[PDB]
Amino acid sequence: MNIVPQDTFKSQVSTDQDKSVLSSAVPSLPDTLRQQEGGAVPLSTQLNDRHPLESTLKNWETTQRQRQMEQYRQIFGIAEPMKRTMEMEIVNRTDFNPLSTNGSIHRDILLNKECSIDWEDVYPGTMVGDDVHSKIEKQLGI
Amino acid sequence: SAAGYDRHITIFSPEGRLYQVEYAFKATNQTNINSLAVRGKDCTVVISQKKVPDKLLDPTTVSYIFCISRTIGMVVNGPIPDARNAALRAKAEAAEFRYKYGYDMPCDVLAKRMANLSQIYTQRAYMRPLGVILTFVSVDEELGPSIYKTDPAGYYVGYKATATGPKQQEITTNLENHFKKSKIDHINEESWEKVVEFAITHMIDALGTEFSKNDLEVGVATKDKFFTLSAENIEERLVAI
Amino acid sequence: TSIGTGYDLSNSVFSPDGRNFQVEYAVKAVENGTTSIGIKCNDGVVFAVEKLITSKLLVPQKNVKIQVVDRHIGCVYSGLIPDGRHLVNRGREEAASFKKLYKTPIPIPAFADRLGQYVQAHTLYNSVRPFGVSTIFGGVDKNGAHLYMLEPSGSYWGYKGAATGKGRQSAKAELEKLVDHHPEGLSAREAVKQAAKIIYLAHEDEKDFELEISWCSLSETNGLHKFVKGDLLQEAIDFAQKEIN
Amino acid sequence: CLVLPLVSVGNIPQLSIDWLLNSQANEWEYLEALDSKYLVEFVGPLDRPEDGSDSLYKDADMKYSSALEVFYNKKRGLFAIQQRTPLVSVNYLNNFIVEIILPFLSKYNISCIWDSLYAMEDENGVIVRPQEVYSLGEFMVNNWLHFTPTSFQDKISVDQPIFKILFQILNASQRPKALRSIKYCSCLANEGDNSLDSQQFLQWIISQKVIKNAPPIVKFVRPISWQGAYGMADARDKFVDLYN
Amino acid sequence: MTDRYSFSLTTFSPSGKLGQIDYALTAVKQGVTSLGIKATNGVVIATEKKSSSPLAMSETLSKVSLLTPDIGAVYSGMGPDYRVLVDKSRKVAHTSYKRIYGEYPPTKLLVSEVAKIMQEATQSGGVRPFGVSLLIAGHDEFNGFSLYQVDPSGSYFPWKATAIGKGSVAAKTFLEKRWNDELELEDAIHIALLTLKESVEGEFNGDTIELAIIGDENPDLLGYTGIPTDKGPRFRKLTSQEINDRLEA
Amino acid sequence: MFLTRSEYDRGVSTFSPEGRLFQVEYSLEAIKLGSTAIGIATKEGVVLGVEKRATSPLLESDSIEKIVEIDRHIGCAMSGLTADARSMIEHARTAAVTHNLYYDEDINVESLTQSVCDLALRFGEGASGEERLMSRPFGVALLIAGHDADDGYQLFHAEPSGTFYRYNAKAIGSGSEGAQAELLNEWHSSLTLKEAELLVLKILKQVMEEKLDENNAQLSCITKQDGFKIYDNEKTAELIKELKEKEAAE
Amino acid sequence: MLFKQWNDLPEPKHLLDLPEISKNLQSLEVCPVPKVEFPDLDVPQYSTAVITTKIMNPLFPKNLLQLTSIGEIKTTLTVVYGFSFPIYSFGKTLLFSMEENFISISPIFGNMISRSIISQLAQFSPDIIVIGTSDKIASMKVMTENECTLQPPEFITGFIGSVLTQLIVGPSKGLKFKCLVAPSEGPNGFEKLSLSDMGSLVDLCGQWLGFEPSRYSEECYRLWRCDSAAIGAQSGLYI
Amino acid sequence: MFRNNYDGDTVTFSPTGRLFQVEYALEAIKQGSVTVGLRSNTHAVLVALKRNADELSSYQKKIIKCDEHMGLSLAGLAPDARVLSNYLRQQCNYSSLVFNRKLAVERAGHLLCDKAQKNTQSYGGRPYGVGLLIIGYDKSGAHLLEFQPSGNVTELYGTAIGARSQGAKTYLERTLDTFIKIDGNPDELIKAGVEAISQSLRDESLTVDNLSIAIVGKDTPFTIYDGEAVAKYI
Repeated sequence: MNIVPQDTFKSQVSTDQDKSVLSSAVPSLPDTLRQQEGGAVPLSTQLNDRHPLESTLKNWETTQRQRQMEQYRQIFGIAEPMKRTMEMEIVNRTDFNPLSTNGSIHRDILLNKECSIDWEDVYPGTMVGDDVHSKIEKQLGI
Repeated sequence: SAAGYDRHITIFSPEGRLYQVEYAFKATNQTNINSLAVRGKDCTVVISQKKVPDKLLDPTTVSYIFCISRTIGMVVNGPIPDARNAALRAKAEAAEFRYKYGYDMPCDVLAKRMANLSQIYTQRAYMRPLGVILTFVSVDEELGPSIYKTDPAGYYVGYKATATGPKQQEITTNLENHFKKSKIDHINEESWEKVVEFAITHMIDALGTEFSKNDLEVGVATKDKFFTLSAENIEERLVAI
Repeated sequence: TSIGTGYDLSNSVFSPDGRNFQVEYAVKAVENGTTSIGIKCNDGVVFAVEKLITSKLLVPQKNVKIQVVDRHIGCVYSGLIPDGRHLVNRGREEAASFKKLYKTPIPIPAFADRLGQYVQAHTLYNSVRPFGVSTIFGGVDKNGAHLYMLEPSGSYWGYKGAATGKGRQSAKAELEKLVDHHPEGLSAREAVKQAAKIIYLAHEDEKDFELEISWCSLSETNGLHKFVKGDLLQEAIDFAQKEIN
Repeated sequence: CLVLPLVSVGNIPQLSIDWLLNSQANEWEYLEALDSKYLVEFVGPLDRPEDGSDSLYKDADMKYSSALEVFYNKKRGLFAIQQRTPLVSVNYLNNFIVEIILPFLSKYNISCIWDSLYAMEDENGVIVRPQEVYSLGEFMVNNWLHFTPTSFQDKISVDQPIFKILFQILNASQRPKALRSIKYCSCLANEGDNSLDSQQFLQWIISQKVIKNAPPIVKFVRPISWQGAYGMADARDKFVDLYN
Repeated sequence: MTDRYSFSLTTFSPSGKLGQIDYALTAVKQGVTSLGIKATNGVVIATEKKSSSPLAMSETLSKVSLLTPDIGAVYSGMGPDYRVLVDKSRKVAHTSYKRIYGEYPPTKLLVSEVAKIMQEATQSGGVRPFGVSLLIAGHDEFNGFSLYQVDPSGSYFPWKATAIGKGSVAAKTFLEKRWNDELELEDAIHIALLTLKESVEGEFNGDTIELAIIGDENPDLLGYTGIPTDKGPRFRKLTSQEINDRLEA
Repeated sequence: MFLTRSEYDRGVSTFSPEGRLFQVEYSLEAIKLGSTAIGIATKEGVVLGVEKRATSPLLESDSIEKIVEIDRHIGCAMSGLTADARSMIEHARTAAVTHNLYYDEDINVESLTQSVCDLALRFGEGASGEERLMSRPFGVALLIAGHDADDGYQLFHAEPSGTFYRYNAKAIGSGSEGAQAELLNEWHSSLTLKEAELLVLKILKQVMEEKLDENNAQLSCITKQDGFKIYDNEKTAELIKELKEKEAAE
Repeated sequence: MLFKQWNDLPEPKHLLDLPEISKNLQSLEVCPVPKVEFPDLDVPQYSTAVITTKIMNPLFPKNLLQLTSIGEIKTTLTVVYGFSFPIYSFGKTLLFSMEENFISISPIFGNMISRSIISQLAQFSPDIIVIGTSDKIASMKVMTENECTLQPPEFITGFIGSVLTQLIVGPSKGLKFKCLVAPSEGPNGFEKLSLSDMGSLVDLCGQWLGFEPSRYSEECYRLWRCDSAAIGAQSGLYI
Repeated sequence: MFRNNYDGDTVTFSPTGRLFQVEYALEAIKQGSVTVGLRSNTHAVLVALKRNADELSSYQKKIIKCDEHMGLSLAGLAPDARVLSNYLRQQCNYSSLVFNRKLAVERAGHLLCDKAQKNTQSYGGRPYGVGLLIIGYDKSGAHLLEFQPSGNVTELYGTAIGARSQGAKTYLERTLDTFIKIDGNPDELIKAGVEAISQSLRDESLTVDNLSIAIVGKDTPFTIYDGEAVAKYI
């Protein structure tokens, strides 16, 4: 029953915390070239000096969804949140469009956002990566 | 029947049809009961048939009429598990609409929402449609008395009056003849009791052989509340002509 | 036709007649289980189970065939043992959560609806299997005594008397006779005697058997679910043996 | 008339033969064992009707059953073939028609063929009427058979074995003269437990009077082997940790 | 894991054809007839209403939908897919164009967005293609009036006049013999009524056919006065009384 | 009573009617397709020996690596699919180095073998309850030879099923049957290191199609003081010549 | 696992995935049949013949018996297929060992080889013992020409099925035989056995071959556990 | 034949209402060697017969220690035995760490049943194929439990599982009143267990290599005897 998102800070760090981009030469260290972030961005710099509202905005919709699921569990039972989560997971897992980033129509219907617009909708948004094969590897887990 | 696929999932056949949707449609007549919905001047009446062949059953626990919100009632044709699933989802939809937009959910908007969910089920491969037919009745603050029906294919539409069941054709023909005679798309009565009696009379003359107070279920929607009648109320309505 | 070829290899598939054959196969699995009955009296419920005798190595007090979902809710089931255990655990979780949230024992219809929704959700996807159990549960709440039966399809109903398992036909016939012979109602002790009689009569299959009975009545157990002590169980067994021979 | 079932989808023809040989066990007796060079070899016990009637094997010193057997019904004068295993390869199908079936037909001066089709594998569009279930024919793609208007097909694909059987029978340089007509009964079905499907197929074949001498069947009887179709006959009671 | 993917529901047949798209086209061809006629002063879009029973209120369900005040659409095929795609198009008109440029999109760009949405359903692992065909009529400042047809595969083409549905071939021939570069909006409406008269088996009156026009701006439909530069909607749906009056004449 | 087709041997998570997993059996069959590896454990060290199957004479002699060093006190021999053995060897090396990092000691040979077997279990549920990592069982078998202070010199056999055994002598690969029979006949607890080397060479020569020489066979040993070493071609050739002279003496 | 693939519909199981003799499936002619040539040998010199498959090799230890090769049965098919079928002898007993392989070898070769062997052996009526496996039986079976212990729907197929068919309904009816059948699982040429079934096979084979129990059982046990094909993953998978 | 069509996975019922993959998993227990468990009011013991790959190999471990007051013995698959033993160890450790409490044997059985039932109703995995015998001593005394991988747990005074375990079970049934009263004498109970497991031997003799014993009790922490430690009980 949370309104404002809570527990947004990291509690542990490591040099292999990002499994997607790890060096093949030294598997315990991240791959700076394939990160494509400017090459001078250590992970430690991401732990300080953030805008206070950024974490609230990034996790807002997930928090509202979790509160709705908790209310359904309290009032309806386990089956209702189970079914909602199953529907959403099936819809999300069957969609794979490497050339587009827009959400599906059915996802919007399930989220009850058929006729709703937020700034995420208006503003949806290299040398290495950003290709179809990287998305294939990330999606399949290989 | 389906040759290869189309026996499990909802994809097109060579004829351009969705066999799983049609089979879900055929699944709606398993209960072999009928329901009727009519509009009054300021009320909407739904009457459903009760069949309790088993003598060990508790009759008071058998019902296909559900209360969705303060103003909306629903009648389901089909097996009771999918009926209860649909009822719970409709309750959640109405409550969320009220929370999100600041006013009560209208009957037609809820019908459209359920139909959109049904469209999801008809297009996704790993989802099956619910083999039920839903009928929502209310007295909308803008549109007056309202009856809207939704089916497994995702199609929804509003009705002056409607009937659904294995014997829906006879009731539909009788209603059409009556509305031809009266030239009015509703019932000209000032109380919902007269409308209930008229619906009971229509059901009796359409199905035949009549019934007692325990073979019927009646729900009535007014401008303020939707409520289901009890056995004594139905007995009074049967006695009163 | 009982066997639908081409439409019985997946859970969430409609047949051309609008039937779900995996649920019906689960029903057939239920119909082979041990006989269980439930009877609703004027102020409570009685449950009876035809237990099959086993090796002497079993600890006598650690193998009970009637499960207590909560202090006012008791249930029995026929079908697959793991499915029954899973459903009993889910029912206990639901009752505990309801009592924590609303500071009162859960009403029987609310419990029945939650259990039925959980069962029905397992007929929706091809990655799960319908439950192979049918459950007879009941108890007492502020509105009185309630007895329900729940099927693998998620369909549940309230009953005056319910029977499941191999000997379901004879048990149902005896329950119908009992209901007909008592239009006014029934008492808890008469219900226990008749439950013993019905369990004894329904048995028809060289194998010795024992009987378990359970009460939940306002006047007898203060609205709580209890087992049967030696005296009442012995009296009911004597009545049943007189009925048989 | 000789009834030749084919090893097809669901083993429906073979199962139907079982019905025909157990529901009317009085009229049927074991006659002969054919050569099984082109089949997968088979040895097993003697099957008997479930209801307790006498075995179709009247000989007392025979205790084994082979892959390919021929039964005879003198009251109706009908020959039936029961085949336990499929052909070693489709390539030898021709041989099976030429060196086995035709010599038997010539030897006994016999004056139908039972089959099933799977709709998902219809790559030539021979199913023109999916509404109906059965097809009856009498005598790329071929049009040598005359199917009834109520059949689901009007032609046969060249990939089907029935076309090869027809070609071998018609083009045989020394085919028996006593052979007059060919009948072909086929059904559309799906794999699974096809006992009731086979019963309905046999009922349709008998009702249509495809074979004149075939009498109607009222009480259907299974053999005793079908009791082991799901494994041990009393296996469910063994698993006390699962069923209760 | 074997659930991190799902195989494609639309694949190439050996002849080089996508079977699901062809079956969706068949489903479209089994639908009710709809048509569009493009004139010098406007575009007419028309269709035949259908009802499961006479007791249904045909005005509750409308096959003609306003996408923007200057763009409307009609259909042939399956209704729920229509409803889903219309809602999506109405949302996309705002998210992609009006929240960026302050103005509604031209007809062609909205058609392109709808067609992209439809195409993404033919390269998926868990949705079938939309079994529906679209007619979109519109007007914009730098392109004038336009009429487009969108197919289930996501291909769209501009037409001077066209029809889709069960009676599409005969309607196409009748429109071929009755179109010219100097037609007017009223002439187009009359031709559309005549063409629909050849396809409706039952009652051809104002309660069984549905028409809408893209014509001149209607300041009486704005809902407010005071701004001379605010143009009214050009999309207008004809009432049943107007259709009856035109049929009588 | 008809002959149909059974399909219980195609999925790793499907039981046969008698409760068997046939994909594991077929993985063992894949193991038997590889070359032969023999290990003999004595009181003076453990000897490992492999046969190099060179399909073409153009293949580099020092390219087939059937014997690897997991750690200074632990060596391994492999038979089966080399691609899977590569991953298994990488995991074993990582485990040994991590144990040294966190405990400042050598890891027990049995602990390393158990870790490798826990990795091999990954086609199903993991030992600690982890989700499935791969789609099929490995097609390799390992012989792990080591020495530690707790248990002396040990030789373990690790299989794709996730189970390992302790052996006095063990042969895997194509010619494993005759080699294992010879090991059963010719092993005793009082063997020396040189006798073990000669026995390994003799059994390899017996079970090898080609004439045994320094280029199609490889020897290695692990001892407490010198650690794990792989003999060069000159030492193995000298051993082969001594074996030939001993055979020709009779 | 959220779902299972929609397109994983099982193939109908009335078809056995057996090797194809010829690539041309549209042929209208008669496919050629393999020719079998049987060896020089003195059949009367041996009073007993044993017919079985390779999976039963541990039942016949080499050193304990006097197993010596005498010749090879030659089977040739041209459409070109060639095979060799070595024959062994110990004491006065013959041994025909068949190498089944459901991937590489068609059953037609087994049928023809069984026909040739039975035709050659029927001219002298020796003692015939058949040892084989079946996937359709519940427990071990001992059968003769007078009694069949199989209950329906159990049956025997494969090369041993071919041999029994030739001995029962072939052109050489009446030859007495003893058949020992053990339960197994797996495709032909890749079967597996239980340890108890292996022990029962060893005991009954020793009793029928007239050898001392202890030494024969020891040798057979050692051969069974020496990475035999029938004990593939038993030790490592079950504890 | 008809069973062949409906035994693909654990989410399929046959038309007669049978779940064949679970039955096959239950049948997988017979491929393992025999283990016996028994107990009295004071002590609980397990006896196991171990098997080796061949003469040159070691013997398999059949008894695994979970906690100072609880242990188990296996019959069936090796991977599932490893998984379930590790899971029970984790649960005991969690109980001790969070509550300073000894995990009850009944609680462990319930947790095992809950974990086992899941794999028999969802697609993508397989049911477990190992039977377990769990002995322990807690605040309610001595406990013996039999876990069947269908997801079932039974509480008994004595039992046996594995290949040819029927003879040992019959012997335990016949002499229940004798060993049920052996209180304060661990040796007598262990010898009774050895005699019980001797009924299941076929052409085999118990040696110091193939016999493993485990005991737990009021003052006895769970202890495993192997090798010469069992020579006195032969």
